[PDB]
Amino acid sequence: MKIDILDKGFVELVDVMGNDLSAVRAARVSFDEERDRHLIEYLMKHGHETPFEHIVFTFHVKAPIFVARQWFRHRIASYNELSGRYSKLSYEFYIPSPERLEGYKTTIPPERVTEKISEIVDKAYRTYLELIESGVPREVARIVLPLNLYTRFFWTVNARSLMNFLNLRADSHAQWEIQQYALAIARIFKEKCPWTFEAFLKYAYKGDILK
Amino acid sequence: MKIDILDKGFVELVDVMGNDLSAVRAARVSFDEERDRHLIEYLMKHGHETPFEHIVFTFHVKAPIFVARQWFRHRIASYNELSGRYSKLSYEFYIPSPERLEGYKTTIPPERVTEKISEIVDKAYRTYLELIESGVPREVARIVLPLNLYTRFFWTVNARSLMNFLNLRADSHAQWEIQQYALAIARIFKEKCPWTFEAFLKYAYKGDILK
Amino acid sequence: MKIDILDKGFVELVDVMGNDLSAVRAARVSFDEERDRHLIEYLMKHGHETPFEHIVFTFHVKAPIFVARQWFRHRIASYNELSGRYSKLSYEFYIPSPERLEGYKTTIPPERVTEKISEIVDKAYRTYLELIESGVPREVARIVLPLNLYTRFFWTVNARSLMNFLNLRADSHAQWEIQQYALAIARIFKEKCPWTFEAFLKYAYKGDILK
Amino acid sequence: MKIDILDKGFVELVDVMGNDLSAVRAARVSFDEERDRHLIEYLMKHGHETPFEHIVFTFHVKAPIFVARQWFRHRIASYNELSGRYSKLSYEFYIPSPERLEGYKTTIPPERVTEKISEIVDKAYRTYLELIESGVPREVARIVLPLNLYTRFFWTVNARSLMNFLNLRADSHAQWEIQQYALAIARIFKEKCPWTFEAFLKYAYKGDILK
Ligand SMILES: Cc1cc2nc3c(=O)[nH]c(=O)nc-3n(C[C@H](O)[C@H](O)[C@H](O)COP(=O)(O)OP(=O)(O)OC[C@H]3O[C@@H](n4cnc5c(N)ncnc54)[C@H](O)[C@@H]3O)c2cc1C
Ligand SMILES: Cc1cc2nc3c(=O)[nH]c(=O)nc-3n(C[C@H](O)[C@H](O)[C@H](O)COP(=O)(O)OP(=O)(O)OC[C@H]3O[C@@H](n4cnc5c(N)ncnc54)[C@H](O)[C@@H]3O)c2cc1C
Ligand SMILES: Cc1cc2nc3c(=O)[nH]c(=O)nc-3n(C[C@H](O)[C@H](O)[C@H](O)COP(=O)(O)OP(=O)(O)OC[C@H]3O[C@@H](n4cnc5c(N)ncnc54)[C@H](O)[C@@H]3O)c2cc1C
Ligand SMILES: Cc1cc2nc3c(=O)[nH]c(=O)nc-3n(C[C@H](O)[C@H](O)[C@H](O)COP(=O)(O)OP(=O)(O)OC[C@H]3O[C@@H](n4cnc5c(N)ncnc54)[C@H](O)[C@@H]3O)c2cc1C
Ligand SMILES: O=c1ccn([C@H]2C[C@H](O)[C@@H](COP(=O)(O)O)O2)c(=O)[nH]1
Ligand SMILES: O=c1ccn([C@H]2C[C@H](O)[C@@H](COP(=O)(O)O)O2)c(=O)[nH]1
Ligand SMILES: O=c1ccn([C@H]2C[C@H](O)[C@@H](COP(=O)(O)O)O2)c(=O)[nH]1
Ligand SMILES: O=c1ccn([C@H]2C[C@H](O)[C@@H](COP(=O)(O)O)O2)c(=O)[nH]1
Ligand SMILES: [Cl-]
Ligand SMILES: [Cl-]
Ligand SMILES: [Cl-]
Ligand SMILES: [Cl-]
Repeated sequence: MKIDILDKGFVELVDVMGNDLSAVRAARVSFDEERDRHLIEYLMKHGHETPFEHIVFTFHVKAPIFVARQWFRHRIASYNELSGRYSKLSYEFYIPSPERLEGYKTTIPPERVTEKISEIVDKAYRTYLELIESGVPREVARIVLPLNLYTRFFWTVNARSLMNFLNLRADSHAQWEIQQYALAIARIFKEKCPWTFEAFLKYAYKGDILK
Repeated sequence: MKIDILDKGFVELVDVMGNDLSAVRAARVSFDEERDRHLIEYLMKHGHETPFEHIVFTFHVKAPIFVARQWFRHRIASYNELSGRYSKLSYEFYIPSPERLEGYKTTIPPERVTEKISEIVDKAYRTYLELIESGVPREVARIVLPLNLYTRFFWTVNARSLMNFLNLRADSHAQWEIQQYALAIARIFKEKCPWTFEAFLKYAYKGDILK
Repeated sequence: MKIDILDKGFVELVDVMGNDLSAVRAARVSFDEERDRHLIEYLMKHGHETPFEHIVFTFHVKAPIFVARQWFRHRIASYNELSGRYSKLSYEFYIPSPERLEGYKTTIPPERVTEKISEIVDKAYRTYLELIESGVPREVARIVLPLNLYTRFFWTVNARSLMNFLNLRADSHAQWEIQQYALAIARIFKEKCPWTFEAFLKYAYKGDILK
Repeated sequence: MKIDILDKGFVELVDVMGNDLSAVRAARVSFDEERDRHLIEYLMKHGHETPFEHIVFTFHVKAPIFVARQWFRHRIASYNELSGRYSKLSYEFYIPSPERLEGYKTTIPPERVTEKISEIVDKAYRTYLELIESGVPREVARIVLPLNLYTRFFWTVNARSLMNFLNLRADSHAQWEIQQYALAIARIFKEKCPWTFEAFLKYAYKGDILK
């Protein structure tokens, strides 16, 4: 499962351990489907969340740095990210669509906002490359690059921590850009753990986007 | 893979996510085997441990309470255990073999130590059952049961946290009983992640039992 | 602040870092009291919990093993506990009061339950000491001791993790014995962080005992 | 204690809980100085690290985003940071000194590298302000700002996690800029916990800068 996000981003599921029944078993310490689903709903409605820690996902995510900065605040998870110390960074930036400013009256046209953002990221990358090609170490040269630069990372997260992520990021209070990533994560979670996901939405989910 | 431990215990692998290449990919943020193995050795010799967090195991363990008490100190992991509040606990106790006291001069024969331990656990269980059958709540009745009572749990742990567990518990300083569990865990880890395990032993393992 | 719990237990505050204003500052990234209290209520009502991580407590707790087993499931915290490998364990056991069985019809008198529990713990300790004095290693001898043995530990926990503890343990679903410890912890928390505590009760606390 | 770092940064100690004796007590589960220091050295030389979790610091740090990105990878800690969604961000950027490129042959003079970096950050901030003043939401406008923008955060971290931070960041392999922050953190740690710090350097510290 891979899902395009923003202009150049994505979320892809790399691997998964377990399923709805992993939670039921772990909860039972196990050596019918009606009862297994009822147990899942029971755990979720009563706040017994530890059984869902036995379901684990790994994702590969391509996202702008400002999104990754928010995402990496989720400590109960594992990350490995592309390094600007160790590699030349690619010319790939998130440029908002003109629809991104719908709702806001602006004293310059939304298409001109879009062009101003493109212009400055182009000048910044041009400076970065000039510095690199003059022998400035990569780890110093990259400091001129803007926060809308794309980066990539692997994320390994269990279903309990993923539910926390969805409560906080699949929600109107989160920045729109990370909401879009959260909606993709939710779609994948629903596909792999349908009983857990539906019970989550019904009983435990705290946000206001997923339905 | 299931391995008998002590007189009545076991360790069984329930599920696993990933393999040696999960660490190599996560480390590379990947979209030959000589080079993949060399990278693993490189990460291990230099202390780059986060890539190993993307390999995850779930075990089902049957162990005495005093062993479980030590094991559950490992916080960077997930546990679900049989409850003495919620179920009648089974008459199953760890009785040391007479060889357990080899090295120690004792003023009573090692076989008589073994019998004294059996005798007291029998009296304790008899009291527990008397209390249960008189209508004492299970959660109170069980408090008379000794620390050598067997319990069971599911344990979900990533390879980095598992390496920490092995450093501390597959080692002469750990209590012999948990060492035996750690040796089983190591065998399973070696089988599922041979490059990681061998690199761990060569470069990072801090204990004094595994070879 | 020290508070007696059960027959022989206690909870004592050893140290604390910070206060209500630590959360306000951390939240503001700070270089009036009406507004500082309003901010605390705001964070709590909206689920902004990370600012409360900057308030930290250390407690010294004396509790029976079966209570400690439940308590030590709280992973987002730090523990150091008395060792039965490293010391001779003291003859101190939790003996329920006869009022502990109020609500339950029992086919033996509650005072006789109390005596049966005393009798078995006395026999168990007598066996433990016999084994110790015959040269059995402490770490083996102790396995005959029951779960109502008292132990002692230091617990270092931040206010966010403490609120989670109180949601789960200051609640009717938790075992009565640990509820009594949780009520003491809550009293200390209220004393040291009154604005945070009152805002917690009003907006975020999930249990059904604290008022 | 406050220490200037880089051109415009700082590290300041806001609060601390405990001292060397907190570790000794927690380790002993306590109800002379020669022996207390010997215990600290003992714990450190043998890898008994949990007692140091009972010493906790809070710092206020002003650092460029690229430094903060590395720092916030340390998950076993607590953070609260200034938000570009919620505030107008200040015109403050890290401009490397010309000495930062000592060792590297560059095909443009180090002073001209310094000017090129200043020039691009000035153009970027000018764009950011133009967008803000045209009614673009702050959370979108800020995406044009470079990684050398200064940010500020509160960091609450225990001494065990701080030792891990120092092993990794007070070391030649870490980026020079974060090394400078780590050296300041080490100075503060040494001042507040001299026995722990000296024992750390002697027995456990894995880096190659602190002496
Ligand atoms: C709309 C929005 C606005 C935000 N604005 C800001 C801001 O202005 N500044 C800012 O710095 N941050 C901000 N954040 C980030 C926020 O403070 C958290 O870092 C982020 O939401 C991750 O949440 P978490 O701690 O629950 O997740 P994780 O770190 O994954 O933790 C998961 C759970 O584990 C527990 N936990 C983990 N570590 C600890 C610990 N050390 N102590 C106690 N419990 C722990 C908690 O129960 C937590 O819910 C914002 C987040 C959102 C959604
Ligand atoms: C031989 C032996 C004797 C022992 N004797 C005693 C004893 O007498 N009393 C006693 O109480 N305990 C004792 N322990 C338990 C020991 O104190 C640890 O709780 C246990 O070894 C788990 O280790 P850990 O913290 O590394 O593992 P985990 O808790 O899984 O943590 C893994 C890693 O995460 C980090 N970590 C996790 N949480 C935190 C945190 N809050 N702060 C900082 N870093 C964190 C550390 O880097 C740690 O190594 C003993 C252990 C051994 C092996
Ligand atoms: C009434 C009651 C009955 C119980 N019955 C049982 C039982 O029968 N069997 C049993 O095994 N346990 C039982 N428990 C224990 C329970 O499963 C938890 O271990 C305990 O409540 C601690 O909760 P916690 O994980 O929220 O706390 P902590 O471990 O302190 O974690 C705090 C927060 O950090 C987050 N967190 C920490 N680590 C992880 C992680 N690895 N992944 C995801 N999120 C994490 C979560 O947001 C969590 O709320 C019972 C608890 C209660 C209160
Ligand atoms: C020179 C250098 C280069 C780096 N290059 C890269 C890079 O190119 N890409 C990149 O993504 N990162 C990079 N890092 C970051 C690195 O991968 C770590 O995220 C960072 O060093 C924090 O280390 P930590 O996990 O030990 O600390 P913390 O996250 O604070 O954890 C402390 C300890 O707790 C334990 N721990 C905490 N959480 C878990 C968990 N979920 N599972 C198992 N154990 C856990 C471990 O014992 C750990 O040592 C680099 C770091 C350094 C110093
Ligand atoms: O919605 C938000 C706002 C802030 N932050 C965290 C991420 C950064 O560490 C810091 C500042 O982020 P921005 O507000 O600048 O995105 O707070 C989030 O995680 N989510
Ligand atoms: O080798 C040991 C010794 C102690 N402990 C922890 C477990 C308990 O929380 C406490 C006391 O354990 P015993 O020494 O009684 O086993 O310290 C361990 O984890 N391993
Ligand atoms: O109310 C409970 C019930 C269980 N447990 C955890 C503690 C043990 O690890 C295991 C079994 O505990 P008992 O139900 O036997 O107390 O589950 C709790 O933390 N709280
Ligand atoms: O020395 C380093 C290199 C990388 N990273 C982490 C931080 C980011 O999440 C990611 C990329 O950082 P840079 O290499 O671009 O600084 O890896 C570090 O923590 N320290
Ligand atoms: Cl490119
Ligand atoms: Cl049986
Ligand atoms: Cl005594
Ligand atoms: Cl300004």
